[PDB]
Amino acid sequence: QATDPFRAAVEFTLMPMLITNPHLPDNPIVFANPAFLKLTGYEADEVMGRNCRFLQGHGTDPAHVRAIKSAIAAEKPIDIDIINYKKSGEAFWNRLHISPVHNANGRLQHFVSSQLDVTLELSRLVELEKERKTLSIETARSKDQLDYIVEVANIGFWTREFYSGKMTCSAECRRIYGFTPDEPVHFDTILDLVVLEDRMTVVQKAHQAVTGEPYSIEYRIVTRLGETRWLETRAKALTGENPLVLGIVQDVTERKKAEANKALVSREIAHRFKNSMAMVQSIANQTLRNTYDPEQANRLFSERLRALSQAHDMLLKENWAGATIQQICATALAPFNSTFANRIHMSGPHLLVSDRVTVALSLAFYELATNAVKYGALSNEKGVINITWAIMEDKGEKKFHMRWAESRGPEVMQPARRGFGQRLLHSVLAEELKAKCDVEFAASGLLIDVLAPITPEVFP
Amino acid sequence: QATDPFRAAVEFTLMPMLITNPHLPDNPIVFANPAFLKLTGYEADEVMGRNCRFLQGHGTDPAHVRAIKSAIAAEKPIDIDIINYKKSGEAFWNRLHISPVHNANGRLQHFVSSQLDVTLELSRLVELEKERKTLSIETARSKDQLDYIVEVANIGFWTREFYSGKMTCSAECRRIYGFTPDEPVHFDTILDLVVLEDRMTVVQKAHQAVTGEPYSIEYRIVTRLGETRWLETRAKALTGENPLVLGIVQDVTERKKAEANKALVSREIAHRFKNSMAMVQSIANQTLRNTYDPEQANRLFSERLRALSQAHD
Ligand SMILES: Cc1cc2nc3c(=O)[nH]c(=O)nc-3n(C[C@H](O)[C@H](O)[C@H](O)COP(=O)(O)O)c2cc1C
Ligand SMILES: Cc1cc2nc3c(=O)[nH]c(=O)nc-3n(C[C@H](O)[C@H](O)[C@H](O)COP(=O)(O)O)c2cc1C
Ligand SMILES: Nc1ncnc2c1ncn2[C@@H]1O[C@H](COP(=O)(O)OP(=O)(O)CP(=O)(O)O)[C@@H](O)[C@H]1O
Ligand SMILES: [Cl-]
Ligand SMILES: [Cl-]
Ligand SMILES: [Cl-]
Ligand SMILES: [Mg+2]
Repeated sequence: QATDPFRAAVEFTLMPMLITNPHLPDNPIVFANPAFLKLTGYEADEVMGRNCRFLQGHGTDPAHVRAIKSAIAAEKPIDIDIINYKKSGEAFWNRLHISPVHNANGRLQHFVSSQLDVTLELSRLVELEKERKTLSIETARSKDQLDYIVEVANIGFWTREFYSGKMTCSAECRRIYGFTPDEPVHFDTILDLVVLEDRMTVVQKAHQAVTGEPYSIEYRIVTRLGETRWLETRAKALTGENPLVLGIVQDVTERKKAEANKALVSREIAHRFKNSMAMVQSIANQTLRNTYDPEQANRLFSERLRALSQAHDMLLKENWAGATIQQICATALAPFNSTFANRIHMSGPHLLVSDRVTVALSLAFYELATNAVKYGALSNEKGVINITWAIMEDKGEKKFHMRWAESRGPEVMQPARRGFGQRLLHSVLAEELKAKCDVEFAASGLLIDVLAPITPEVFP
Repeated sequence: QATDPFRAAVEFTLMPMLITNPHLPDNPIVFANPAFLKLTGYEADEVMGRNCRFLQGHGTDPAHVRAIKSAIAAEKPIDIDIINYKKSGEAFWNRLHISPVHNANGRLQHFVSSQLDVTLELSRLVELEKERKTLSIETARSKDQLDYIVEVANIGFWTREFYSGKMTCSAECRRIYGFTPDEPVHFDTILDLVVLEDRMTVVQKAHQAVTGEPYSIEYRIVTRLGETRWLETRAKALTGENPLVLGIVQDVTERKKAEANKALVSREIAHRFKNSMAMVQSIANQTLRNTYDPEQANRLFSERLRALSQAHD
């Protein structure tokens, strides 16, 4: 009585469909629903008895055609897109969902398909690919930029799998350590380079990095070639699936090497000043004290400081490179040689002495000569002062020797005191040379002997 | 052995399809292609012998259900959209394409429908509109990771667009020069700090940067505040579409003038401390004329020697 409803499905549905017969020769379209003929534009008889192949053309990819024909003989289904041309020739994209109808025996008997004009994704490919290409070329620009800032500037780059301990070391990182460009790295291999003082800090931090919290370490290493390097390292664990700790490691040696030296400059200055400020600790200790002549004790102070400030300018012909005894023996004893012209004699080699001794020199020179004018040989008319110094030896060393000899003076009696010089000599002149100092009050003249081992804080 | 190619053509198509049986109570469903059990996620035994009504729900415009019930009654086709609900509960538009099946006399025997989801269709225009921006975010992610490394490693970085002359200056680069955190830098702002005796060298190899030939240069700048600084600039040229000149700069005013630093400091830490302590002790020159000044003229001097030893502690 009544028809088959499944034909009314394929007949009325707006989905273009097709049936073909692979027992008829060359698999011809036996059925074409009206939608397939609204899609293609051809007429009912024009698409019957022919093979679908007729929709292809010059732009139709002859590679897709192989893929379909392959599966048809395989008797397996196939989904694929291909170019087709409307009856008016207007090409479109045709998506084919092609399936093989088997019967009860298991032998093929029909092919069925569903066709769709998926020429909307054509503009979707042109949009998506044109953009996501120029955007992955935008990235390729900011790759080479980052890559270059790491060639230069030497930026190390390491990772540690927080769960397993797997490590990755970038080339600059391997360059910063003493590492072969391709040997395996673990926490192991790095810590074996950290100086023993700084190990427990590294361990405590590498076992701390569960917090996902950016830490920052400084630690020194000793490369496999004996070189020593300071390192800053900033890390920050990225929690997630495989928790990686990501770290930056850069070499900060030239900064550290130059920091801990620029402080050494102002370190000695803070030592050459609690010695020079406390140098006048003695110059004012004795001079303007409880004297019978506070008016003349500043006639003397301004004369013993006019000589200490002479012990500062000798270090200007040479950049504090000490001075020569040949120049200092002229520095402090040229004012005397005005009145006592050619009555003080200097004998010795052209030598060299550290600048923290050239100060205690031009004072002991100026002080002892002042003693010669008061009590000693530079007081009378025909007194003379003999200064001899020469490098010689006794107990195997190459030690230093000098003599203050006062000849043709007045007979030297004995001192009833032991004033400022007699300890300016034993205490801040012997402790300026590692010296063994001596004084004899011979009746003939003042005999002063000095003996100093060579330790280039005294003899450069 | 004689299977139907039509019974198999709907069997396999991806268009949801229904065939109902009006000559039965309630006009129930007696066929649903698997393309229907996907669209509604229901099992097989869950849509057979039950009216297509059961897909409707609480948000279904009833004036729609009226014209559908009306066309069914009058044996007409209908092409309408209606809000239906999946087995999950998803609120999705449903495009009903319904047709009558009139037998060989003109007598309503069957009803057929091809269902079309206009929620999976009308969303793919915004399912990859959210993909065009995932790939616009990976791009901005990589220009960021650059910016991120330049910060954490505190690196003085600069980029001169070779054609245009536009420049970008990293933070540390702007701190090395005497530069505002965000002032517009070009080549002038960097040259106006160069000392006269080094401008030619800066210029000579700033035009010699065209040929992708990496170059290093040292030169002095007098900062805006008066500080003099030595800088080593290592630069290059990436030749892509528009060539970017890549360059790094670091303050070396130390590895340079440290011979003079250590020297010309003692040349003034004694130049003005011999000069500076040779007169503060001329104050003991202005306290001595009476007696017992080693009792008060030292209470008027020892308060100046740790007034300078504490001015540096
Ligand atoms: C049911 C069915 C429908 C097909 N529909 C089309 C079609 O619409 N457009 C098309 O180019 N090819 C279609 N084909 C593929 C062609 O029929 C043919 O197989 C293709 O051109 C490759 O095979 P051939 O090299 O022997 O021609 C269809 C195939 C089958 C089995
Ligand atoms: C072939 C066919 C398919 C139908 N498919 C749906 C459907 O998918 N969703 C829906 O809400 N209604 C569908 N209907 C409509 C409902 O079954 C029915 O018309 C609705 O309940 C309104 O009639 P009523 O007031 O008697 O319930 C379909 C009707 C037919 C004849
Ligand atoms: N060149 C010399 N020749 C002989 N005797 C000397 C001498 N220099 C010092 N004396 C003797 O040693 C004593 C103390 O020597 P010293 O020079 O250290 O103190 P002083 O009396 O000169 C006070 P001040 O040293 O502060 O000027 C003198 O009084 C003197 O007897
Ligand atoms: Cl670490
Ligand atoms: Cl049936
Ligand atoms: Cl430049
Ligand atoms: Mg004396």
